[PDB]
Amino acid sequence: WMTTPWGFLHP
Amino acid sequence: EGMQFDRGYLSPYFINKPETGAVELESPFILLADKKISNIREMLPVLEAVAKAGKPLLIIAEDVEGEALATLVVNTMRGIVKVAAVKAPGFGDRRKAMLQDIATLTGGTVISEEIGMELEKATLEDLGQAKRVVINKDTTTIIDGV
Repeated sequence: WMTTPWGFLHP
Repeated sequence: EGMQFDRGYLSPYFINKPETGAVELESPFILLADKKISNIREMLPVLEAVAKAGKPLLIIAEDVEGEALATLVVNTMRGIVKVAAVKAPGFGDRRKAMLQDIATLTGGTVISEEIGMELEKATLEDLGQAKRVVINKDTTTIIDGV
């Protein structure tokens, strides 16, 4: 899972 | 004007009112999609724009499953976003007609894949709005839509 620069955690 | 249909939350984890077991979003944006959402990637743009705007989001679609559903739940728990998802009311042609009704009631625009619309290209102007939204296990109630 990654984390967008704005903090959204996703696969 | 307001509306109500027999479609409950797609996950009990969208609940934000433990005591009653309901979901209540205040002044939220409303996304209307005529497709099934399984990959969150195509959602990031609209989600970011809504998160940055500081408003909750109600998603009405064919379905929201897999990783998609899971990331929405985990990031609402983490306070990055605040969203709730339910399936569109009815079936077949009736579903399309009702989805369009909600759009008109809330000033939103149905992101129809049939006519070739891309969710990645969805904007805030395409989202609907209302004063309040209440969701429980069996129903969804839209209160005073724009």
